Amino acid sequence: GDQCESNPCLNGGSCKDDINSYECWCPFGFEGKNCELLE
Amino acid sequence: NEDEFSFKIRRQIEKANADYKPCSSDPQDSDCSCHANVLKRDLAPYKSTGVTRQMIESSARYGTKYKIYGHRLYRDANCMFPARCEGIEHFLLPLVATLPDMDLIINTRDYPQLNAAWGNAAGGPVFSFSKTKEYRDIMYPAWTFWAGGPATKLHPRGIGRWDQMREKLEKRAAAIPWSQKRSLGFFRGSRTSDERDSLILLSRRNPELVEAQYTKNQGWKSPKDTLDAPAADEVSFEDHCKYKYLFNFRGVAASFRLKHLFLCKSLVFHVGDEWQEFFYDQLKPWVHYVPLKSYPSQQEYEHILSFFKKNDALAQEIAQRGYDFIWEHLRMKDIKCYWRKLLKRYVKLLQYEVKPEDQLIYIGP
Ligand SMILES: O=c1ccn([C@@H]2O[C@H](COP(=O)(O)OP(=O)(O)O)[C@@H](O)[C@H]2O)c(=O)[nH]1
Ligand SMILES: *[C@@H]1O[C@H](CO)[C@@H](O)[C@H](O)[C@H]1O
Repeated sequence: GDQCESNPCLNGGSCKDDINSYECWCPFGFEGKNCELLE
Repeated sequence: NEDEFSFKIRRQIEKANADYKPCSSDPQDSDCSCHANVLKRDLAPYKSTGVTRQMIESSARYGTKYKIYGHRLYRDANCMFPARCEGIEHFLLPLVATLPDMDLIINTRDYPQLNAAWGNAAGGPVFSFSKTKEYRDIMYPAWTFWAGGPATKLHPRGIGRWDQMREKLEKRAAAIPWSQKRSLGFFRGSRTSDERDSLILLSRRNPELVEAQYTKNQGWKSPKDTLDAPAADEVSFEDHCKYKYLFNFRGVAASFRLKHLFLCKSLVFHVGDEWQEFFYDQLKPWVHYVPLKSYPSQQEYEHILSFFKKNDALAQEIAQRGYDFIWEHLRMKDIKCYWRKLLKRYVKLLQYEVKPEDQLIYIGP
């Protein structure tokens, strides 16, 4: 997978590519699939 | 050598500019016809047969299901990219009050989904932001015009708010007129396509001609992803405007970089003619920008930059037309009215009755 290339994780999050989809790791203070929500 | 190159380029400019016709008879474009050709071509393959319930159910797997039913917006619960759904919803929500029922499979992934070399029950319809002639996807203005573009240090919430970006870059383009801009090729970006490599390598070999460096993106796997150089800092959109010659490249699909370059009043060198957004069709090579074929060579770069450095008035005229086109024909109003015109024409293709689906969630308004 190459979806992380386009920087889908907001607010300082880091990204890992699966084969199907991507997943964000969100810093403390943020949540959601893209770290778009305040914690 | 230099003379044959010059003749070839000037010949192309004269021909492109003699053959050019505005995208609308009146510059204010009240009937939203500027980008109308693209929406007609995208929808054309469905004109005779139309769109059946089955086609939609079959296409559902390729994107997020949106449904307008009774002037209310519904959607699959799971959006793959929530920030991109929010950006799309910014434009749909105000149109829903005055729109007939319809089902929309909106792909929020970078890459399109309906390969026409497969076809295949890759018949669609599916909406995607970017495509080439290889794909049946219908283009729509990208989420990033409001929200959910790529996230960077300078734009941690995602590149968005095109309305604010337009004012920012207008002011900055006025602050740095042509004569004050540095006479260098500029690019700052990540290695989302290897078509970008030759310009970076040329910059390492000749930094007085080209200032091009690779940043690190969220998919970074190894130092090969910056061609073994330390990652460079991000440079703001506003600071692009201190350079005369701004390069744009495809990434995974089209890049949201491009539109920003024009508003610097800098000469935009657009590499490749395959990957599209909905407005690319009316950007005409040699009128609004300098086209380069894919996988440009270092020598091509050297020749083309040398030519324009020695034909500065010409450079500025194209730059000014580029700027004018985006200022006047990629307004927010153009984004909004394209969406509206697209959905109004699409709905006429439907050959079935839209029914509620209770698993969907209510979005608004
Ligand atoms: O220093 C930079 C690097 C990137 N970008 C923008 O950030 C987005 C992501 O750029 P990148 O080159 O990483 O990916 P692309 O979308 O071009 O494939 C684009 O809109 C760029 O214009 C920017 O403004 N400054
Ligand atoms: C990263 O994603 C954005 C759109 O998702 C696009 O501009 C690029 O093509 C891709 O690299």
